[PDB]
Amino acid sequence: GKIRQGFIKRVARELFNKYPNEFTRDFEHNKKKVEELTNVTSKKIRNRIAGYITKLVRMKEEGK
Amino acid sequence: AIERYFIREAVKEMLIDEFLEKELRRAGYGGLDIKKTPLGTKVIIFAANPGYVIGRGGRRIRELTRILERQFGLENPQIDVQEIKNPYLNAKVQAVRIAQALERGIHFRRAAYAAMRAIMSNGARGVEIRISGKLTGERAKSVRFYQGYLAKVGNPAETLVSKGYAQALLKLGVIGVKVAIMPPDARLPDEIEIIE
Amino acid sequence: AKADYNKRKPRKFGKGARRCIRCGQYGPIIRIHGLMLCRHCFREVAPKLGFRKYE
Amino acid sequence: QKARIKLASTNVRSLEEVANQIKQIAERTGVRMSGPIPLPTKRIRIVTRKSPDGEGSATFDRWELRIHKRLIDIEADERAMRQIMRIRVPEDVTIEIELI
RNA sequence: UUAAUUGGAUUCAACGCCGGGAACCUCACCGGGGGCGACGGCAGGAUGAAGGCCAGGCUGAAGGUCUUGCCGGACGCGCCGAGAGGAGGUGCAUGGCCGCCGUCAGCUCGUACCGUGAGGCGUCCACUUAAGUGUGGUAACGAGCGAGACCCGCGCCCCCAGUUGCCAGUCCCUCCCGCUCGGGAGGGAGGCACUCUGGGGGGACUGCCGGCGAUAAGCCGGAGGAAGGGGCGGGCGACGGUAGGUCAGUAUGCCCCGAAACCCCCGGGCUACACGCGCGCUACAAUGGGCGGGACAAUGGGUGCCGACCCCGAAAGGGGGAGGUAAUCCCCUAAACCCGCCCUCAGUUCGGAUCGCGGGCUGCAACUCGCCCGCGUGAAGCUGGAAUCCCUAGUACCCGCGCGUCAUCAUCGCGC
Ligand SMILES: [Mg+2]
Ligand SMILES: [Mg+2]
Ligand SMILES: [Mg+2]
Ligand SMILES: [Mg+2]
Ligand SMILES: [Mg+2]
Ligand SMILES: [Mg+2]
Ligand SMILES: [Mg+2]
Ligand SMILES: [Mg+2]
Ligand SMILES: [Mg+2]
Ligand SMILES: [Mg+2]
Ligand SMILES: [Mg+2]
Ligand SMILES: [Mg+2]
Ligand SMILES: [Mg+2]
Ligand SMILES: [Mg+2]
Ligand SMILES: [Zn+2]
Repeated sequence: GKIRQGFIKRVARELFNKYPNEFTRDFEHNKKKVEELTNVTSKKIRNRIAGYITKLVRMKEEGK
Repeated sequence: AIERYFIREAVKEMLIDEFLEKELRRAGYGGLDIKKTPLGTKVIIFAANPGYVIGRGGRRIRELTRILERQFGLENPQIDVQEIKNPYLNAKVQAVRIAQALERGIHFRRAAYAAMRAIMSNGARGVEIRISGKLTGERAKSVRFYQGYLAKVGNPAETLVSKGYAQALLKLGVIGVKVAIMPPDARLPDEIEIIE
Repeated sequence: AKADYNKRKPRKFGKGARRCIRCGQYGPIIRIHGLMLCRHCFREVAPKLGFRKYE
Repeated sequence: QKARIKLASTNVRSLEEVANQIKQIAERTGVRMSGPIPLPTKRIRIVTRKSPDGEGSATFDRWELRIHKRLIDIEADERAMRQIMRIRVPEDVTIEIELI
């Protein structure tokens, strides 16, 4: 099953609140921003975080 | 060919290290290093009691050099003795110390707690100690002491944690001691930091 | 002479011509690339020699 | 009038450091050097039974040792030859030089 | 059964297992022959201890012992303690390691609260997941180890690198064909295009679209894509239990032998054979057998070694011997497959067990007890009762090859 991991969600929520006006609904832009704003080194973890952040943006923009 | 050269050197170090570990037990032996120079071989030995290694003004260093050159294949050896860098972060040293403490006659709980307290005081993320043998009776038993953070399964546990093992020879038989320590600078894969 | 009744013949082939350099056992000796070690002794000293279990 | 240098080590990083040092030595002088050629890696693989006795299911260990290699060709210039003759390699790298 | 046929393991989890393919050795068994007591002391000892030898008997053979006399100079098992050594007992005295429950989802802690107490709660309920994996509700609120994350390899693209790897385009020389308009093959220059080798990087995230579910966690179906939902294959096995196996790999307590249960040498045995069982190989034929001819690999290994190339021999083999410490030289022009001819449903041109004669190789030694070759001989077997095993994709079936063991020997293990 594709169950998101706990620390991925935690760090994604932390990043979203710190810089709300920094991420869009585009995967590439979020990927670059996550790369620059943290010390993550695994290319897989970066993609997971960027995907969850994209979902968060599109969800809050809709207003839940 | 070339492979035979690499393997030949690796065996010499293993044999020498085992011999020294068995020989310099009371001096707190903590590893060695071998360097090759055009004049010969520089052999550095790490220990906690360099006086025991030197042995009252030589008479022991000369014997060690002679043994190394004759019994083993070292050419023109030269032995230097130094001090262990981080004695409380080396699992082998702590295991041997606990074994010696047991051989003296201390109850194993006191020895284990003293060792854990010292190691955690010197700034280690986690430690685990396991003692097995005929403790308090003729039916064997195993006990485990633990505190802190410690990885056990996976690649990080292979490359970050330091492990050591030792035997304690008492009157009734042998007692096995295992020690595992995690250094303060170890970082797990899921420890990510936000750049401010 | 009396000491001649204790020396062994210097064999050059067969199971009796090779012993583990660490424990002295005959039999399962690994002869690859010049190693002379038992299958028992090689397992517990392999990491020191630089071998690893990648897969 | 050309020298051939062979490098081999069990650690890739040290090999890269030595190769980069030789490359920079050649760069700081007027001398042509064919790039470091990567030769195939040596793998030494040993498979052993795990248990000391013969009881139970049979399981095996697969130990592996890897040896990396590089090749570098450079023309014999005494001004540049002395520098590479004095560079110090780590103890886990083997170097051999010959003139062709 | 025997002089001995050494020992361990008996459901899964004993029985091509102990890396166990034992001619000597290995060796632990059987027959026989020799040798060994640091260190203390007791008899003894230069008027020479302890020790060693030419020839010849005993002997399987032996200055082992004796006969016969020649050596050497300081210790002394004839005696008492003690010791080395022990594949001798105990895995139900232990350490370390390994199998199984099980790569299953479990095992706990701080404070609070409930119960007189053993204990309980969290760890429960609904949905979901490969997972105590998650989302909501909850006298619980939060943490740790395990799972995941992590490490190695495979498949797609980009940069750098060009030898010992690669040869397409361009030039030169030589030789063949349908006589050369054209088409091939070598060699030299020359190049890094392509393949390959190995460092760095990109790429996939339920990211996009439509449904179900709660609007959450997620699930189902599509687009593009080399790759789609742990992308595929491996490594890593928590707290504990199993008095599970191992003291016959090594370490080690206790008990035993301690001039034999220690150390050497020769010859036997582990290879016996009315019989029961496990795992396999070869067949019972045409979805074939034989003969001649034609095609295409990969992994690994080599100086106590791999050996191209020439000569001799019908074969197995024999005599010289370049190159190779190896991307350079060698092992190394696989088989199943394809084409033509003979056999035509038969115990046969199926099957090749068993035995006779002869020729070889390794080795100090081939009878017990090794492997190879030529001619001859030609057993059971014509598809298998009740039962029962393995396997979901480059997988299963079929076909060969490499390495380990190894002087010689592979119906085996691990890989291709
Ligand atoms: Mg076998
Ligand atoms: Mg045999
Ligand atoms: Mg024998
Ligand atoms: Mg109460
Ligand atoms: Mg309950
Ligand atoms: Mg969990
Ligand atoms: Mg895992
Ligand atoms: Mg047991
Ligand atoms: Mg038992
Ligand atoms: Mg047998
Ligand atoms: Mg038997
Ligand atoms: Mg036939
Ligand atoms: Mg015979
Ligand atoms: Mg028939
Ligand atoms: Zn061994």
